[PDB]
Amino acid sequence: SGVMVEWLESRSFSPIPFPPLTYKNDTKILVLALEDLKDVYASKVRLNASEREELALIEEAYDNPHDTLNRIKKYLLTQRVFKPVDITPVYSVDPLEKITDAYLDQYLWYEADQRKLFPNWIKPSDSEIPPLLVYKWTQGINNLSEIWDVSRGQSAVLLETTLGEMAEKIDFTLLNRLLRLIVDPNIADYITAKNNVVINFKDMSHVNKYGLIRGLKFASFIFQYYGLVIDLLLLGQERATDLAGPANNPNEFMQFKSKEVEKAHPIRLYTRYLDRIYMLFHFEEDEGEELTDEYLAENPDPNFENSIGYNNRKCWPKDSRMRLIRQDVNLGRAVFWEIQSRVPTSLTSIKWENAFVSVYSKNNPNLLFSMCGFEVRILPRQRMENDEGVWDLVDERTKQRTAKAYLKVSEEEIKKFDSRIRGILMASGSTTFTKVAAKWNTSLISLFTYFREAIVATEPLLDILVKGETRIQNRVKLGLNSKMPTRFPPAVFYTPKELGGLGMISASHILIPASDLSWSKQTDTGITHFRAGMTHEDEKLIPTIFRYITTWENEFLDSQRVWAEYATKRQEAIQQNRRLAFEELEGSWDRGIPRISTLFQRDRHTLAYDRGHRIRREFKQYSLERNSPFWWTNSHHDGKLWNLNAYRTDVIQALGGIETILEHTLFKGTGFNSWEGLFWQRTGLSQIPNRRFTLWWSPTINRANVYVGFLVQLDLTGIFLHGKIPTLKISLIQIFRAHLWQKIHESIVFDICQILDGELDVLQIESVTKETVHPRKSYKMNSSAADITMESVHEWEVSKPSLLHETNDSFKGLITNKMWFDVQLRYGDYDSHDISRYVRAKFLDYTTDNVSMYPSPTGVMIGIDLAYNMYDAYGNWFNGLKPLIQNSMRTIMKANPALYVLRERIRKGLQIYAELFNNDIKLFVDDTNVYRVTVHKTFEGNVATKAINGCIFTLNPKTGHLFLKIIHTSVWRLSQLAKWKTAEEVSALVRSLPKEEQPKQIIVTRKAMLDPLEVHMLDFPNIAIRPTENRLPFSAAMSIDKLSDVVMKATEPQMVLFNIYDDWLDRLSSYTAFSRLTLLLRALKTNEESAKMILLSDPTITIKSYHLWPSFTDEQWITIESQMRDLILTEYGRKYNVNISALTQTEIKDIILGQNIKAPNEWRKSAIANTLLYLRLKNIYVSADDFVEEQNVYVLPKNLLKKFIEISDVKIQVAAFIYGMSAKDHPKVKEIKTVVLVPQLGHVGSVQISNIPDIGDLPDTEGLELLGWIHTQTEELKFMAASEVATHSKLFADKKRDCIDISIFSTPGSVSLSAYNLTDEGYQWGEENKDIMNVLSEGFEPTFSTHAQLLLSDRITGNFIIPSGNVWNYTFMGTAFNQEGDYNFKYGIPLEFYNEMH
Amino acid sequence: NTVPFTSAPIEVTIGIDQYSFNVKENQPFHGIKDIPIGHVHVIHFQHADNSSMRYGYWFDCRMGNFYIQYDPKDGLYKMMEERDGAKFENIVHNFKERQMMVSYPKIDEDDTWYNLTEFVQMDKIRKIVRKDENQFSYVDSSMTTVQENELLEDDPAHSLNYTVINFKSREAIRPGHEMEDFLDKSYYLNTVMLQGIFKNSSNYFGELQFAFLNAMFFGNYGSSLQWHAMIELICSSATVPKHMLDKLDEILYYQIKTLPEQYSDILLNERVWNICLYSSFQKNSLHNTEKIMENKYPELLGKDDALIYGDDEHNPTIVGGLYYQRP
Repeated sequence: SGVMVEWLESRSFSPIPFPPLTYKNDTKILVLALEDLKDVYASKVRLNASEREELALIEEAYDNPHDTLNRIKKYLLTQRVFKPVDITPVYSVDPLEKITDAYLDQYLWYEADQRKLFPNWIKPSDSEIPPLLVYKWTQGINNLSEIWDVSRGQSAVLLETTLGEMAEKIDFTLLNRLLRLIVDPNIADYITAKNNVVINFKDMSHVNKYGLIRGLKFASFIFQYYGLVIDLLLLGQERATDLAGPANNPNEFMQFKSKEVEKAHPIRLYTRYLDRIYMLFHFEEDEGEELTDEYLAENPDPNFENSIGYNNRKCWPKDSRMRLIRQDVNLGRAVFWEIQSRVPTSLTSIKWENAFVSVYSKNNPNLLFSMCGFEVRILPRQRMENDEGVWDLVDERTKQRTAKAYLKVSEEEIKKFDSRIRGILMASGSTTFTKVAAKWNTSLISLFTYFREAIVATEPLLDILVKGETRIQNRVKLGLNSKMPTRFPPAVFYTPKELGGLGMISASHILIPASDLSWSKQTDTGITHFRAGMTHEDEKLIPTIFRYITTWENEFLDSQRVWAEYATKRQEAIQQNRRLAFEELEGSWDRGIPRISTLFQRDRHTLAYDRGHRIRREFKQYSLERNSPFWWTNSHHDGKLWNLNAYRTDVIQALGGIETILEHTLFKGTGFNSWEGLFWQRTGLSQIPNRRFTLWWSPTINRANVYVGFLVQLDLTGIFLHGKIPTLKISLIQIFRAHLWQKIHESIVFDICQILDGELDVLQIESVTKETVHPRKSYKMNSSAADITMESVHEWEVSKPSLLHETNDSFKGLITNKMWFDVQLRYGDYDSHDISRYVRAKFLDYTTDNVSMYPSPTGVMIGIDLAYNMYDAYGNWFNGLKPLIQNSMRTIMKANPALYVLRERIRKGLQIYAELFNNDIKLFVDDTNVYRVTVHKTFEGNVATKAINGCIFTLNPKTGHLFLKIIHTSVWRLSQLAKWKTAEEVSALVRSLPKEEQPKQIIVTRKAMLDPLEVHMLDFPNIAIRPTENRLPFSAAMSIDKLSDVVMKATEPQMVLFNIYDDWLDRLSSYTAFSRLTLLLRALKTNEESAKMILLSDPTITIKSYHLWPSFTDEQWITIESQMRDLILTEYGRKYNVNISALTQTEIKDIILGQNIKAPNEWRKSAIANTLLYLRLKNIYVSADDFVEEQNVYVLPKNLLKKFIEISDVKIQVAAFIYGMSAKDHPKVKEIKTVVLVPQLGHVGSVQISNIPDIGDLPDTEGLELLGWIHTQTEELKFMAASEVATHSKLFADKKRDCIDISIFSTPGSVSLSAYNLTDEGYQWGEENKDIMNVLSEGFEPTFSTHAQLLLSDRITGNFIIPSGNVWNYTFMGTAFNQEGDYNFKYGIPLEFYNEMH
Repeated sequence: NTVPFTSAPIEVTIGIDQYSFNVKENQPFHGIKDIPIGHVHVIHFQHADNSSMRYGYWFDCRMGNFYIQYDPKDGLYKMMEERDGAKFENIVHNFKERQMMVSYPKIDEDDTWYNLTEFVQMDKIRKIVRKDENQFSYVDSSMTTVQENELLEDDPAHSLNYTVINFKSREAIRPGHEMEDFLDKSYYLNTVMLQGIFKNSSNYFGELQFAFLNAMFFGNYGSSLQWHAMIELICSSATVPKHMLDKLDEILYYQIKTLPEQYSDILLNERVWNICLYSSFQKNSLHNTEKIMENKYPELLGKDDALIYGDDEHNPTIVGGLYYQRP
């Protein structure tokens, strides 16, 4: 109890206060707490009621932060009785209670961290992920002075044991006294009170009289603080103080202040993770022998048995595990017996059974320990008298390797992994194949990302991986067929999900057979094939996870490098009065631990306040039923620590690429030629149901190579079934329903006959006879007959037989009066789908067939593979027949209506621009701007919206017309009602056109329009409604002022119609006209402002009342067009950081692979650019902070800001003065009644500003209290820049001092405000400094500014006084300007920066 | 009552109502007896061969004496009616008397087949499946529906004449009520379908139940479609007769309960089930069905694995705004 008091006194510890009413960080602490709480629900889609209820409660809290804090502190202050806690060990605590608990947890950890309550040796720590801790600890041992020497008979000892039942035996009166030392006692009382509650195991309800409930959100804090008591008992006050270092200046983990104190004590090193203590002792020979004797006294070993029951590390070979020399063994127990004695059985239970003591000595060259699931063996380089998972331990003094650390995965963690896997197979179902593979992948990745190089060295874990992978595959195979396959194509398992594969990741030797690498393509010219050829093993191998994860050592070495680099870069930026820029570090973005990327994330500022986050995450196991396997890293704090995207690419390549992979699937049967990816909370965690998966892969699964001995033919079809594969037979029965097989055959035969009738004269055909054939003939797969018989004006001279695309058949040898056609259908598999080889074999077999009766010897057999959508023909040919059939077959395959049905049916089973300028009159409909709003997010968040006019944008792409219907505001479950209104209007337009002009297609930019518009267009069956893939920038139509103006003014519903093209068709073709138009529009989307500079920038070349665009020349058009053309991509370069690359266009695709970096005076253009600065008003961000009645909010009114930015500039700062008089009955409240434009000098960095204005003459100047100045800037910062500060002294240090700085940030599209309250120390510093032009200057410090409450209203208007002269801007008249002038004033209208005179 | 089998030529799995059993090749199986008289029944076949579709016969014992006989020419078992009672009345007892005939069981606690067929009527069946010569109805896995055939002779008896349901059609949508009728399907349900076609709730339910059973037993595409459509229609209607609503949850519950696991991803329609259960007007009226579905088919409904690797249409378009925030 008092070991803690002496320690806290020695540390001069400052107890944590009850959270103040105006606690600085309250809103941050609260949001972190609540975000933790929400996170459980982030993944899941449908929440049941308790989940659904709890979320409602969080959102309330978050919605009213101020009231919650009140709400919360009341409980901490007063609430000492609490609801029961359910357990299952996982504990469920009442949700309303949790919020207070979580707030409490975040507040304590932040405050304790600030106050250095927990010494460097306590772990887990926010400083490092566990594998990095294990690295640090092994290095730290390496660097102890003279540690590995054994010249003089010295020993080193590493004791590792558990503090048994530490949590379970906590006593509450003790705990309360203990908490009171470090915290407010209203808080100490809540915490212990909160542990004393009823625990409901489902039936029993029992009271928790003692012991810590690890489910409580702040239990982690108790546990570590209570641990510290035990650390102190183990270490004693002095050694603890040596390790920790002085309170004013403390000691980094395992660092000492001087070599002398390091050697001052037997205990060189100490760490606790959390329940587990590690202690490293050094002994000289007597110090050891001496200690062994004291121990051997109380526990003498007459017969030398102390070796039996001495825990050892069995996972190392017998030579590399500790050698049981009697002396070393005895020393081990002695350190244990000494240590054990220092801790009361009340505080914990320490037992020999759960401890491992490793001794390094002249007889033991290996130091062993186990930490965070790694087993570690250190062998010093001297004693080296086995290449896997090795860390080189480098001596910091000598810069040389002095030892090696060897790693393995612990047996206990290998079993955990094996159980996870067995559990996947074990889990109940009925589980989809994809689900099983996902579970496997998660287990695998979880293991690999954590253990990394340790896995390679651990052979039993390697074997378990391999068994596991096989088991996973084998469950999929059993699901597919009761019978186990002879062979199974790895493609089905390892093909990624995007291509319909299970997406398994491999840790095995999986050989891809060469027979699985073949694919084919049908072209207009012919059928063409690929077969594999020669390769080295490992072109034949499914890629494995091993090589895709950087080793911990490499990560750590590289982290040391890059973080040192950043420090250096940080050094210099400061030296040049600059803030360090992202790009400067780009290319170290994804390196380091934490990642360098963490420095530039947005939430960076708030994450600063998240302390205890590593321990917090580890403790979720107690309060959440299902948790992440990545509990050991946090992406917010750490960044992303692995990237496996490469694996996906490499697997696809290893399997033969997209074309080879899809050959195994039914993809070709869809009729699609090209692949582009469209199978079907924001995100998709979607999984393929087995029915679809099995159909997709059927060609490769349902074949003779995979399954034998059970071949049958499916009734009413030519399909063969190679086994009882679940759901496949029905899938195919459905696809061929209504006798489709039979009908396809008949329909194709009919098409052939019709074409032949057209060619009677030209080919000398006397007659074409359609034979009538047995009903089931289409699917007799062993015999056939003629379908069409043909006859002859006179005679035909015919080739011996050759295939439909063989090219010099010669017709001499033969003659006959009669030709026939046989149409054969087949349904192929991966093993067989060579229609060419198939028709030849069939033709040759059947014509010499003594059961197939054909009329003549001459004939042609045509073959279609229904599964693969391929065709070919074989037989005798006469002049001009072959080209007819070729063209014919080519047309029938595309158009035939029966085949179309087969394809549609197949696509349903699977759950699956040049045109635009053709004759068909087609329309585009965009409704993006139909119902549109403006937004007023309060600091709090009941976020209203106001509805402003909108437009239906309907356009004829070919011909450029525009029917704009203005959706007046009157008209208004609202956004949905938008769709139905649009559909109604479009259908009404269409009714008005007569059928000549009615569109044959309407294209909707947005998918949600499809249903409303079909429904409204039922009366127009001939009009297709088609959605699109493209992203089309019509939404940007309201960046066109003529348009925006008509809608916005508009006072009623109207149809106003234009020609967006503007006569370009005059010269230009429609295709192109679009292309400009798209260009014009995408740009505006990108920068409303950058774009419009390009068209008001040369006023003389100008726009007639008729058109929406300047009346440009054609070249400059070619120039204007030229500039934008890059810009789309710049926005691409800037946002994605890609400089230049292959010329692939960007209308439809966001991104693709790099990353090579290949290949090695009337301006007064401004006065334009400042024309367009009202744009920047569309979005205002006012910086905000928690209200206080005592600290007070200033208010600004609209017009004042409206002009101010109106008269502002785009690059150069501008400033003024604000006059405020408190509202009556509102002493706290302040209004910005007047702004005073004053003569000034402005710089991008800085400004020179005239002195406080005398309002004294100018009228009505009366009753007004100055509050301050307000200024613009082009760099956002969170603080007043050095220049701002300099200008703050300069006019407030006296007399008033107090007046605020309002800084405005102008960046295209938005304006961002902030107000700061200057400190005196600021006040002093500037007064030291004049003529500042930089944001950062030596001695400049941000702390000086404080926040002052700010607001913004429509509710008022203010008055502006200009200088009596009317001149305020002296940038171009620097010499005229005197900063110390006396100047007079008048009520007036201000003037823009670039008013003509300035 | 009894259904004799003249022989069992080929190895086949035989189902009657919710029960199934196998017969080996030329095992002496001469039929089923002690069939409860009250119900429509179905007897269905799948050959162990695997060449065959699922096929079967719906019948009513009261309308005739029915027997099964294998047809080698066709290669399947066929139902037939023995017009002469004495001759038929003769065949059993040689088979009952010589045993060789298996007994339909005596009912489980749940009274299951009745719950599945409570509204199904054979005379309605016979108008859906039109083969006027016979008193029993043959259905198999491949049969399309009249709706599908129209929206594209074959034997008209090989088409299922279910009532045509199409949610974007003139019949469903009144001109001048396009949005209203599409978002709330009550007009289509109540006026067009219940008042106009079925005439009764019981008729609507009967078709729905028949469609489900054909979907389950035969894995018939059109049937599954119809079943789901008939469910969707009710759930997507804001106004439904109260007695129908009460009834529906029970109807669906038994169907889902009786569904064996293997036929689930074949039958069930992800979209429709998630709509009806979680966003439809009548979602609350399906308490029991929701519970069983969540238990039997959680994956279909979204119940729970990590990211390995590493819109706004339903919101207004934002012109511009006023925002209070940190940075």
